[PDB]
Amino acid sequence: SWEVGCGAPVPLVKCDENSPYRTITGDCNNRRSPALGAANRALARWLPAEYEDGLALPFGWTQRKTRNGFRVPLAREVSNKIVGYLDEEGVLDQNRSLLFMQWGQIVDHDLDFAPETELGSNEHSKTQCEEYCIQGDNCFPIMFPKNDPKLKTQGKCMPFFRAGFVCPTPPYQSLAREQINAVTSFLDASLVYGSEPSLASRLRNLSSPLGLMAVNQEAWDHGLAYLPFNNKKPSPCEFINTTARVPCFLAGDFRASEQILLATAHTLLLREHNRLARELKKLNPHWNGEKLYQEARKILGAFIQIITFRDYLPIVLGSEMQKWIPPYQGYNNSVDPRISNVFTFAFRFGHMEVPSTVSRLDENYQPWGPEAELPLHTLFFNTWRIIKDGGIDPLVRGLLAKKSKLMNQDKMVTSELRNKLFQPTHKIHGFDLAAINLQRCRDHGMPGYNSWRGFCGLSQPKTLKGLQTVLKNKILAKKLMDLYKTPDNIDIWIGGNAEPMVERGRVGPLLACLLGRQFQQIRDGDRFWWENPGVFTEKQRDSLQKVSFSRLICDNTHITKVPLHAFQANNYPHDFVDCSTVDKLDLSPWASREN
Ligand code: HEM
Ligand SMILES: *[C@@H]1O[C@H](CO)[C@@H](O)[C@H](O)[C@H]1NC(C)=O
Ligand SMILES: [Ca+2]
Repeated sequence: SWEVGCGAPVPLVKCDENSPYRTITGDCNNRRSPALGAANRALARWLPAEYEDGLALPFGWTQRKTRNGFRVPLAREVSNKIVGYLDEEGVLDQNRSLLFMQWGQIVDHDLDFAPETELGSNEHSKTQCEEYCIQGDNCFPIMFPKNDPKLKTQGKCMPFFRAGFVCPTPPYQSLAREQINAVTSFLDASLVYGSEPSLASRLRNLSSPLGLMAVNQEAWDHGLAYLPFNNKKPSPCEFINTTARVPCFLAGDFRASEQILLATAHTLLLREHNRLARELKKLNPHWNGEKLYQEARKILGAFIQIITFRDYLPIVLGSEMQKWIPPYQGYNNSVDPRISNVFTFAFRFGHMEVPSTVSRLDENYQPWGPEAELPLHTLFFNTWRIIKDGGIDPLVRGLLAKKSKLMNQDKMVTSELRNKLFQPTHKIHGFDLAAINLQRCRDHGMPGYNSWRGFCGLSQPKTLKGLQTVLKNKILAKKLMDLYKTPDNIDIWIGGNAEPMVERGRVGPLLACLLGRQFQQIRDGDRFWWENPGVFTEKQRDSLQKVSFSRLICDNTHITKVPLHAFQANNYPHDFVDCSTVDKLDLSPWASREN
């Protein structure tokens, strides 16, 4: 028994139970427990942290200190030897649109962030990790292995800075290190509205009470809006093209301009807010700034939940779907809504669903222009290709008409992300998201692959032959064995993803367990789950049941041809239909039954 919460950042918790709306921070969702699921708290531990020194040192930190008697392979080496591949041909998912990937990142960003430590934004110390490759205090560089091509063109490591952790932050050493979650655990649309009341207000268009979200004043998208620019210099988005000089956007989530399609989806979501809001005033003139804001917010959340839970989850989890997430029975205030530390790694499967290129398509779903298809790496923190190069519409057409990468055991993560990732305050397009997941796994004190197979009630292979059988691959298992020398040491990110898919899923059984549990927990433990009676009306819930991503495009872009089932592989024109024939969101039940 160590205590009941460790809090020095528990920065004003006065509870109003009496609300028809969520807080911004997530506080006061569980009334019996007010801080459960709020942002700025520790990620839940489903299993105890496993650090090198028991407390907060990652496995791999001290050269001579092993895990279960072996050295841990270098993140980058696992990435070269197992994660890499060259041939992009035949890697596409024939049953998933590119929107299946992108929705995944939307939801992941609504659910969790564990951002790098904040005890250094303008010091030597920062560039000391990029420049000198010195394992330090929160600097934990990713070292290149003997044979690595990057040694020839980049230096000795990739810079990497340990995730933040709760309570102290300037010097710490007493209980087990627990990483923070800076977003709300609830599927709430916090990526559109922010998780802090500070940021939540800054994004609002206060200058008039129409419950509108603050839009971009310097540019437009033919009559349609953009997110406002974040004006913080220096700017990663300005850095990628000094001539076009377009900054990153300002969203309720800071990751929004990471890659162009993320920024597109975010863009659609704000347009829905405002659309929704305006349709409301054209119903209710009585309402003031808040009631319109909050009431569209509330609708934005439910749509997020319905799309994720009705359209998205069933094709991630497949046969395992109703096993982990059975039909809803209502809010269970005994359920734990917090995101587990492990989930923030399990949902990284999405990393293998990302293809090497992104296309703009025109009105006929043909190759927009002479640069239709762009390599993914040029789109990190790329906001200029939207504003100065077409709007979001051809990219959205892409999202429908194009396919996600299918995860593949001999072809795991495209080199766009594996060799050419762009990171802010780093000058080069040369990072490795895989190596970085793996460093991160260890950073976060993740129990290895068998602790999680155990936790999921699954077999624990102890030998190569064991692993071949589970992974159903003789080759991969062997390389995993050579690198790790016990399946107890396999990093959860790589072992869960190496597993073969379940029937009509896109993850293997261990991930479906980790994912399934977590999504069940975010539905059941949520007082404001759209389907929890008391949140909307019999009638309000009947309109909601009509919302489709297809519709969201229709009413928020100048696209007018869309498929029914946005998430599967859809080819023009045999799978498309007009905006016309697509059930819209009938907003009447939100008409004030008051004068
Ligand atoms: C090109 C598209 C994507 C890019 C560029 C990208 C990039 C990144 C980066 C830079 C990080 C932080 C890594 C670290 O420092 O630990 C990250 C983390 C993460 N990624 Fe992605 N990612 C992409 C797509 C996706 C998809 C499709 C999913 C899910 C389906 C996903 C899920 C996650 C999650 C859950 C985290 C951890 C978030 C946290 O809790 O801190 N990503 N990704
Ligand atoms: C908010 O909306 C009003 C009315 O549509 C508009 O005039 C104003 O420019 C908007 N403000 C911002 C900051 O987006
Ligand atoms: Ca959230």
